Amino acid sequence: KALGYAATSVGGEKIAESRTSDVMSSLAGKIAGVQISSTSSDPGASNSVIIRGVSSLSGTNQPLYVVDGVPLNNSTVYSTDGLNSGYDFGNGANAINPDDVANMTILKGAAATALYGSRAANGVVMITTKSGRKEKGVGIEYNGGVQWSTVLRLPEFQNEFGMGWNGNHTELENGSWGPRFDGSMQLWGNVYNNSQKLKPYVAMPDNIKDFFDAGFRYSNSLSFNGATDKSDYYVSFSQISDDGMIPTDADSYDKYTFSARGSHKAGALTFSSSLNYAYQKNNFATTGQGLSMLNSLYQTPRDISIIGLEDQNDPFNTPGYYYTPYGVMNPYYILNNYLNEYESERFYGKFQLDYEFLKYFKFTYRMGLDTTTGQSDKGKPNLYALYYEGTPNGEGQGSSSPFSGETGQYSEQITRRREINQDIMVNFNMPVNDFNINALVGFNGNERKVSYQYSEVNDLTIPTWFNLKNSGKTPIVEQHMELRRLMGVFGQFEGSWKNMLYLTVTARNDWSSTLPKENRSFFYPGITGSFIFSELLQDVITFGKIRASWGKTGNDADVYMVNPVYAQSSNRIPFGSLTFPLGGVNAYSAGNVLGSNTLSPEMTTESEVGLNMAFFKNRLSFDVSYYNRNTDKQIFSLAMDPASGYTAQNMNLGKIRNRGIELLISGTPIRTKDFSWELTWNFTKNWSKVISLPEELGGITTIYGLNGGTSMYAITGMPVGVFKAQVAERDPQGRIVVNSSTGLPVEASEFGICGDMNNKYQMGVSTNLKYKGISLGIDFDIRQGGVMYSRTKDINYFTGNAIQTAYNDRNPLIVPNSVNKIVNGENVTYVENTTPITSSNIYKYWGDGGSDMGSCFLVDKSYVKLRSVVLGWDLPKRWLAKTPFQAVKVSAYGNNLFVWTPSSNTFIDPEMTSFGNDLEGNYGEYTANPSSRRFGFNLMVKF
Amino acid sequence: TGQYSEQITRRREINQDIMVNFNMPVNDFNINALVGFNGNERKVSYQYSEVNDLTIPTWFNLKNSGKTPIVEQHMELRRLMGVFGQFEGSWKNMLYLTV
Amino acid sequence: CDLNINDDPNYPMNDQVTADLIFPSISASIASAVGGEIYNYAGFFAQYYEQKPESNQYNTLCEYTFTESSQQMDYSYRILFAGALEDAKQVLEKTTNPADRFATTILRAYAFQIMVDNTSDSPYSEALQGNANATPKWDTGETVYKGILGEIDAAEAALDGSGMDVPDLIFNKNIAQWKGFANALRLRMYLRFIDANIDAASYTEKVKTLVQNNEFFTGDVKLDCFLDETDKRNPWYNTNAVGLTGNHCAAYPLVSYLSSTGDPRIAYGISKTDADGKYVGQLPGGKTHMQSILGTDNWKNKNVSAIDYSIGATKPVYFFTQAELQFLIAEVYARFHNDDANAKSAYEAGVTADFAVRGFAGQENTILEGACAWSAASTQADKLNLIYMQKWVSLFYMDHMEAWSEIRRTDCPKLSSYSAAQIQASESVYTPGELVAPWTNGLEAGGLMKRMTYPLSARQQNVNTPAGVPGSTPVWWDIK
Amino acid sequence: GGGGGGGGGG
Amino acid sequence: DTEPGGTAVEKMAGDWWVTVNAFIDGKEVEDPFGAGHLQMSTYNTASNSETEMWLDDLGNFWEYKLKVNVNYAARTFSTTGFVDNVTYESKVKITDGKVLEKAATTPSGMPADSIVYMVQFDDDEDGLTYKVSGFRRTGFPADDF
Ligand SMILES: [Mg+2]
Ligand code: NA
Ligand code: NA
Ligand code: NA
Repeated sequence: KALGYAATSVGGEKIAESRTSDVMSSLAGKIAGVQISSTSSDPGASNSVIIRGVSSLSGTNQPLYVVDGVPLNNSTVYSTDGLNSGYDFGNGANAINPDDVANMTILKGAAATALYGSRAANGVVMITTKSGRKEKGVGIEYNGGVQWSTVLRLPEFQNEFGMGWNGNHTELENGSWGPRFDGSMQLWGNVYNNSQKLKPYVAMPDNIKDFFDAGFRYSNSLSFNGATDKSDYYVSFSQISDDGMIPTDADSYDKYTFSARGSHKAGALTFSSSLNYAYQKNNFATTGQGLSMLNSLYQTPRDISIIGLEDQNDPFNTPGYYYTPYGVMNPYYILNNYLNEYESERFYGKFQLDYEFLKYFKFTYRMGLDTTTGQSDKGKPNLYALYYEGTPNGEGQGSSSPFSGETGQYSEQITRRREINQDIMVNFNMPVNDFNINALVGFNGNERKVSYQYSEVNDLTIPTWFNLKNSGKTPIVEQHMELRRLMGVFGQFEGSWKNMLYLTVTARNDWSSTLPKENRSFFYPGITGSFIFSELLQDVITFGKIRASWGKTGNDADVYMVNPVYAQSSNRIPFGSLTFPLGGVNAYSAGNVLGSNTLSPEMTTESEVGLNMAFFKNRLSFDVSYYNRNTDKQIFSLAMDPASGYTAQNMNLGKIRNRGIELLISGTPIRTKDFSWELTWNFTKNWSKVISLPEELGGITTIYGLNGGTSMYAITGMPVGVFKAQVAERDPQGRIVVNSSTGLPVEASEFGICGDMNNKYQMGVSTNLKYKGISLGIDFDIRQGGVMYSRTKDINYFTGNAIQTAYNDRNPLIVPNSVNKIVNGENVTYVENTTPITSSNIYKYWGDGGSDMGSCFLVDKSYVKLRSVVLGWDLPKRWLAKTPFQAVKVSAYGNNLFVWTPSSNTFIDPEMTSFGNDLEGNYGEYTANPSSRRFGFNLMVKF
Repeated sequence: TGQYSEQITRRREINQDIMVNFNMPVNDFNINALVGFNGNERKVSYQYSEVNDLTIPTWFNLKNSGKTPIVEQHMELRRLMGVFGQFEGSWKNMLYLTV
Repeated sequence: CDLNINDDPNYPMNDQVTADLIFPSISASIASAVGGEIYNYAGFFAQYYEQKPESNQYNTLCEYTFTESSQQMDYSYRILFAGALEDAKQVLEKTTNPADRFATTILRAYAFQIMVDNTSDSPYSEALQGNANATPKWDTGETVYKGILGEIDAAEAALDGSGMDVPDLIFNKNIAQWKGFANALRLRMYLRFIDANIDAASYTEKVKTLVQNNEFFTGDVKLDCFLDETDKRNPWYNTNAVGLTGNHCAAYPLVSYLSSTGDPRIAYGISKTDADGKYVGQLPGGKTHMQSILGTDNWKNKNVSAIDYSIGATKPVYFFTQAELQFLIAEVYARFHNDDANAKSAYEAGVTADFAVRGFAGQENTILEGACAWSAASTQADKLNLIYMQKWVSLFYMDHMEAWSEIRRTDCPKLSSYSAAQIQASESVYTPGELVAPWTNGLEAGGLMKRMTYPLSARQQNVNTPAGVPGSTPVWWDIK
Repeated sequence: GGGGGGGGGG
Repeated sequence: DTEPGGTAVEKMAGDWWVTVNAFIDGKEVEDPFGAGHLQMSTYNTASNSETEMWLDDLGNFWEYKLKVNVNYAARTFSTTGFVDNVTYESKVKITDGKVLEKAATTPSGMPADSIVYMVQFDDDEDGLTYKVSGFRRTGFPADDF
């Protein structure tokens, strides 16, 4: 391979063997320098693919997917408020049908990108779809599968105390800070009709594990295939329907695809065309801190039965009389009476005209279209009008009821995306002597557009009905559109010498819409070398290859980042907004992000060198790459002192750097005609470092964070993703300071840097057995390093449910290194502490994070996982023969089967987020639904 | 006093035919039969939003107005299933009878 | 593939956006803060309300356990400075009309005056510059007051007679009302110079001159403007009654004073207790202690009178209640004019005005004859204590950010020398009406709150931001 | 510029 | 299974509902001072030793608070002589003190942990030795006084 940077090719068979709805999730831990995480285990969700770390401080770091080989739309659809209404609906590449994948090839370097443009800076996932035959006999391949999912990891709970606060008993608590379990009959919950439920005060450990069912999902695939000496035709249809382990149909994903791809050669001239249609309907059991389903589930005392709260003829479960009023509702109700739906119709495809002429030349024209409509319909009942008066939840809770002012809301949004891409190329390929010159010169044109229409309606008249006319109060209406365009010209020169020295030289030049008129043009060259020794007695070294490449790759800004705009006047206030018009007056404000027509194109320089060797007839094999990736002058909306009149300014950041080692090992310790055993060990170690952010705006900028709480940044001397949290004060050396009177730790002056987001190293191992027609595959995914915010740990600490909180058998205690600080004027003196945290105040010692305080809730990102297990029995051809089958392969598999995590983490599967599949998702998990354990069957029938 | 409005319509029909055909000559006759099943689903929907009395007199945009906006929403969905059959008779390419 | 398309099409062309389109924003943005979260915390510092037993949220405020990083006023520093004051600056380089510049400049002076009374330092002379100074020096308080009081003075002098061409959701283009606002701003600021003992000669005669001309505003200076729908409500009601659940309950000082004076306004904003039907404040910072001392089922929400949000959905944002304007005038009479009969008039004038606004017109007597009559005030310092304690009631549920400044200047209500736990023990040592230092107090130096933190977003971005100081550092005009 | 959580009841 | 943890002396700390008798003339005298059930606390020291614990009457009897010595394995605690009182400058002497697991019974009728210790005060002008003995607070209000 003349390629002089790292890359990896995966066969369609390995992609679809894992039988995932999705093309990338099965490659989760199997490819070095390609970090593949799923945002959650909700059906239909996004998937994250970052290669050689985050280069783009905000907020685009997926690789350019490229199907045939047309750029594919990879946009993502998730909630702009992960704190209160969190939901994730899809990734662009979730549409591609894994049974139509023939070869994936993940380009990783940013040095030879002229063919695939600027978006390649983040890697390219070159996909190439199946085609023609001939083959015995008629062309049909049928795949139909069936899988279940099961909850994988719930937080480790405690079963020593029950419902209560301050340590005392309580009938209505949303938490477990009560007396020790007696077994003694006690009351709980509200009083209805002068009666009340009375039950043994005993723990129930399974009471959450029991809430969940087993998600089910059925899959059906069909393909039709054939060919001649001048043509080929593939026609395919995939179908999926998923109903996850959360109860009800609230966790739904339906996927349908239909694709027709065909080629024909007469000439000289070849013409082919791919056309595809993709449907999906999602329903997301929303997460958040409000009346959502999970946050309502964790806030459950350890003695309360959750599967008993479902029946709604037991008046104690109807919204009015549910056992707790503390910002929480019956989960079964939230899933049954709320709406969060997403539907999508997509059309994308390509046309390609290849015409060979004059012995050595080839003309190729390629146009791609990818256009989408999607429609969200979220809504929630008028909880107030239906349940406030009368119920103790209710009038009885005054200003503080869960139903105020939950007066009902319904919105609807229709989103339209369209991008057309044009490639016009003329290749050249002649051999002279032992040399071989191939050159390629082309033109690329690209236009991308997105727009959406939104209407929302509040305070619903008929409480249940979700319709843009069931309201007496003014509707809210929003409308947006974006348009970018890019033209470019590129040449790629391939040198060669007798199949031994390959040299490549690419150069591209783009003119982008998103950069200031006066500075639209940026040029980036690239040089690649490849040296096979090997070609220089021993049948011991199958293959050897040494690689080097130095290249650049520019980028442009996001849209509309040059001119200052005036917006319609609105002000953000905590948990609200005060938006114009009022009253009868409309008004505009000066936009809070200063624009800049002094910008210059972004530039990524890479230096990469690698080595590849194979031994003993491809029975021991290893590939190693080292990379040094810089990314300078990235356009970013850098933070700024608001007193300047603006809240941020668009300017050119400094270098974001990723260096690291990408290494793959693979050997076949056994081989016969009847049994093979392969091993594989891949290892990735990356070093991420923000090198500088413009000095004059201070040093740092926020990437995501709570107001006065744990927030992740991008600081000048540090990695991408340095957290800060409230750490506890400590004296001149020791020495937790606590309050003289409560006993509780004492916040320090500043927050404290508490880790970055990055795994220190990631690696994966894999084994593959074959015995006659039997296959067995196992894969493990190892990541260690880094850290993430976890509201899962946060709410199980606040609630007193998490195992860690039975710390001192919940007897009064003195923080074991505590010290009071004695300040008089400016005299500072430290004294052994003598004040305990009392029983009544144990709840607060944990509620705020223990002696760690806030920072307690940055969880050790690290995990080890049993990624997948795939057993496959290829029936032997003699078996069938009296049947119309050309092949049968029964298959049984499991995914995300088991997670291991380091002691301090007994809360989550770290592979979670409530903030999307890119950079900001690294901030953490905001009570995302639990991850799940998937397993099932799949039958293949070739005709 | 100015007005701007915008409507996005969405239509979608699915038709399904499942047939079987029979074509056998006997002596000089010819018998062609056809038995089948039809399935049809037709749906339409729109989201309309209008805005009156424009603040910046020229710019057309749902955020450009100091007065309440208007909002309309709609959807119809019909479905149909039928079973059918067509008989085609023939005599030495001279008589052609159909039922 | 045309490329000249980078003009954002979700926003109007910039040449089409003029003053009358920008100007309404200032009023509202300024009111997003002074009436919103600023008011919210200031209501604790001046001890009107406390944190409800059965909920957390404002724990760190009531208990003075917050740090600079708790960003307790970051949202508001962003609004006053990146909306309000830029939109001010935009209006000022867009209109040549004096009477609009006067209206803009006053509202400009108001923001600064709010920033100052919170962080006693504030960007000013270098702020509101673009990329040309992203890191402005934080001018000193005295500098800033002197500057804005000299912006108002300079803008007034340029009036010529034309009216306003601008949407005025505050005074509906009534110039004469704006000059009242401005003269009452002068009255407010002059009085602080005096009691900070700075240039106090001039500002005493300047105030003597101000009240003599009585050229103030009528009515209240408000944004009457909010509907009870969405995105349109009173900032405080939006935040604390829709976004959150009910976190507020009444404080021990406000409920004592009102219940000791027989005041009928105790029923405006406060509710009787869900349990015994009596009015019950909570001791500052006392949420957790009361829960340890009494039972757990004995200090729930139902044992302390909650704050009533009923009245707040459309309740306006006040910048200068008339009741306060009378309560400043009476003070200037009783201590810089020696004119007990005018001070009595203004003092009665205030209480009269407040009793109107709360829907209790015609009950002004109940306190103007009993307990709080002006005759019972023997000492020409007792009189002050009657003016001052009633400006404090005047501002309950009207302009809390002010009440806290007026507590700091006049130092009335007096701080009670008894501790929270002492008062809870033997309630008879409590002179009703006095502020109680918080029970859980995170100020090393104890005492009451005296200033907000600097804004964390200025910390991170502006290297010239003064370094932090405890909550207990006083503000440049608080000198006791 | 950030985002607010809320505490719970108890 | 995750071990929650604990202070070095955890099993002997807690809140308690105790009654104070007195040995007067060789015969024990049930509650002389007419005290009723009082609340008191025992909790670990800042040094987190498994050899000393604090003993705190919370001001409901004599107003005392001193570090006792602690034999964790035996569940006993005792002073060596009179030790500095920290509440108000006095001296106290704790003797034959024990913490007996689930040996007691609550007002509701459930088991709980008995505590028993003998105590003397350097300014008890009667020179009396008192017998404090109670049980660990449940948290149920019915088990309160
Ligand atoms: Mg602005
Ligand atoms: Na489900
Ligand atoms: Na334990
Ligand atoms: Na003062």
